[PDB]
Amino acid sequence: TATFHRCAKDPWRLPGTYVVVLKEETHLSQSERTARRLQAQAARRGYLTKILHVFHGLLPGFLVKMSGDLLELALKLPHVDYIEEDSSVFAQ
Amino acid sequence: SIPWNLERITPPEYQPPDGGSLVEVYLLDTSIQSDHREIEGRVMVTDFENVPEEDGTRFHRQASKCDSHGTHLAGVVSGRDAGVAKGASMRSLRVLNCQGKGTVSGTLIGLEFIRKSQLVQPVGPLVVLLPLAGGYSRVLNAACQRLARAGVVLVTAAGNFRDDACLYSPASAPEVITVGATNAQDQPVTLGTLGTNFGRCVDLFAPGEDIIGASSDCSTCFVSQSGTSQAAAHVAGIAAMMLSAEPELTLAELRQRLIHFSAKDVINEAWFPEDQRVLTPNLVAALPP
Repeated sequence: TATFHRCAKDPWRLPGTYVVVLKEETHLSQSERTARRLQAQAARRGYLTKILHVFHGLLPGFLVKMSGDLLELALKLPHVDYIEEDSSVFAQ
Repeated sequence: SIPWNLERITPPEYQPPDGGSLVEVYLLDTSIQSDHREIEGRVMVTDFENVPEEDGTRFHRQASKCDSHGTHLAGVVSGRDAGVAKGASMRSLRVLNCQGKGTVSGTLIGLEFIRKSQLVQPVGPLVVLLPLAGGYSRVLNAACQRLARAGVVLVTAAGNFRDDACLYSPASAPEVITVGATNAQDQPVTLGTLGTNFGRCVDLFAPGEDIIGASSDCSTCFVSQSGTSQAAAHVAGIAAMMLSAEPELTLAELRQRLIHFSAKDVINEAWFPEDQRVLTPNLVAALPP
């Protein structure tokens, strides 16, 4: 049931960077291992990935710079709740 | 004798001299001119910065321009002369670049930094001001909902798109206090061809047109600004004052106090689209007596 989401305002999308959100009680050690498993699976398919940040405290997960071609693979990772493409915010 | 907005939030000169002193207000915004006389010593600049690169290869990063938005908002909250809660301490995080643009990921990392900071060195009640908006974001809404559930009060701008606030984030997060903007005639603010957002995701309105506040052009300069960011900053200041007077308030109780003390039925609902009139709260924020 892991799903993908991207901004409905197409000019505000920031393709190429994704927030992988894990299930509520996922521990930091499990988030780090899931990020490393994504990098390894992506490399077996010939893709580079960069883990920009690993989240813990409010939402477990990580921020990854990678091709969106890897999204079907990433949604099958352990603990994944959903994946969102990064997008812009503006001063009001 | 007094800025219109400070008179408007006073129940019928600006009196409270050290309001909101038990509360810490976190500001996720542009860089700030921390030595401006209006906010010097009141705002502590954290080491946090997560911003996208400016658009245009020949951008000039002038400090007066880069710091404009954040400096004015810090002044509205706690400014020496023109602030709402003159005793509230502020902590600033930089998530908007010189053009006022940020990312949902940078905002998420910033919200995490606030929670980590609190766990390491707890102080009194916290109020987080998010004077920013993007499209509806499941992840940004979830992060705000989790920080609110952890006991932190979040206040955000409704957005300046003359549209339903439910289509934007963090405006659409129900656990966040979402603030629209009204003017000196208590009417919704027009901003060019757009203006304040409205609808069921807005909790209340607050002064947001021609708001005097600190200008980053010089250390003693003041300038008027308009927008839902300024309206949200008024509610962050009012919340800091209510929480400092009654520190045991839960988020639900605080929301009830904001509604109870607001001026009611002063907005002409004809400005909003027909179907949004019954869904938009006709409330303009005010301090308790």
